[PDB]
Amino acid sequence: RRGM
Amino acid sequence: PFVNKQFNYKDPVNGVDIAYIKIPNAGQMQPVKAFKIHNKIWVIPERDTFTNPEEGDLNPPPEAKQVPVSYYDSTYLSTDNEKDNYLKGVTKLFERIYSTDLGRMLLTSIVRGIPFWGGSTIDTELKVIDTNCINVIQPDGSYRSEELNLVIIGPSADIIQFECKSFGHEVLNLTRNGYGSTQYIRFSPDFTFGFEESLEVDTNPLLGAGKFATDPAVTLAHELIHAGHRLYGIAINPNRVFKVNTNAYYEMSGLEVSFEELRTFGGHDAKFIDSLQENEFRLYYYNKFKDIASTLNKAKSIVGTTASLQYMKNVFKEKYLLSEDTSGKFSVDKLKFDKLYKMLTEIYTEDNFVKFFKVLNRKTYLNFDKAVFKINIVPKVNYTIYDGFNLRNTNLAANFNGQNTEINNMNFTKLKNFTGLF
Ligand SMILES: [Zn+2]
Repeated sequence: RRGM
Repeated sequence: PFVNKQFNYKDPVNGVDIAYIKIPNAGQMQPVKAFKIHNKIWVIPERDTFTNPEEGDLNPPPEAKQVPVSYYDSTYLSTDNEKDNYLKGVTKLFERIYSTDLGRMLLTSIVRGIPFWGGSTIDTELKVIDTNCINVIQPDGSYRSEELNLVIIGPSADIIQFECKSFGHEVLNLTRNGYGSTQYIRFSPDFTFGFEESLEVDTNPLLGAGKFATDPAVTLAHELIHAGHRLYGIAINPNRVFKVNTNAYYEMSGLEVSFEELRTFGGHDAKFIDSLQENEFRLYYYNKFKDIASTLNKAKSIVGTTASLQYMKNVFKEKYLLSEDTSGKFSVDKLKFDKLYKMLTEIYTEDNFVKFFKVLNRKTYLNFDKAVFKINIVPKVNYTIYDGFNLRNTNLAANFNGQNTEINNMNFTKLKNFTGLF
């Protein structure tokens, strides 16, 4: 997942 | 090449590497056309409305009900041309990754990472877990079960929410008990993200418009690293997080980031996982591998007729790099375990892939996204396996000019700005  | 066939979405199905299939989502679905690009690896050029029955709606909720970092477009990937471009884009990225020594190592590990055959209720027999398979429609119309390790599929409703998804087990935590499970990566090669060149700007939620574009090969590699952890059943429990105390903007919102993400990014981020907890995980997974070794010792028969018992035992002897003594008993060697565990968790990291691709990229996972761009990496005039956007012998070759959305503006269309929306 890429995240913020 | 990693992919020996340059598939076209419209190529006729053959029931072998181009076929209509169904996935074990514990539900019903119409067959979808899929392509097997390499041993154990398939691509489904469809939006993912299958792995999660509750995520079948692609339509965007009311504008007053959308979050921050997200992008919706229910029409994306609905036409044959888009699917053809998706297939070609994903293929090119696998080739770009495979062209590097690190990518070749990672992809080799993934292919060897066959999910463990631990579906039997009788410890004297080895049986495959059906959710680590897909049902392929053969030329005669019948279905045949095929084991696979990886599936690249289009994103669900939120187009930019890329992630690894896998089917769980009633009791076993497959991605954390050493077993492993088939990984479905929601991903798109048709969009990328913008970040900032200055660290103080990139890690600030109020600054920057996203001058540089993330190379999509890095984004896919990031997901492939997660997939590797999950295929070898060593992913860190998502409940284990780092209560970020190195960024006031994260802190003021009490934002937490899982150790699995920090590990995957690597570099200095990995250091946020203290030695004690790291040792705890290593011992935990070492034991899990021991159980796999013992389970293989108790196995006296195999279910099915596709492969022989001795073949499957050798398959997992190679996957987990187990040792075999005189009697033929399997055991886990600490040195070999540590070497494999370290390879999967420290060698295969986003930060290391950046070094191999020689691209500009976020310096840390603890930043704030700036924007999302539409791109097209299929044409060689836009992106190549060898240089990504930074095409050699052109004005885009140096200083990451190809990733500079202001210099190489013809290759990027900004769809949404995220800065200030946090
Ligand atoms: Zn991630």
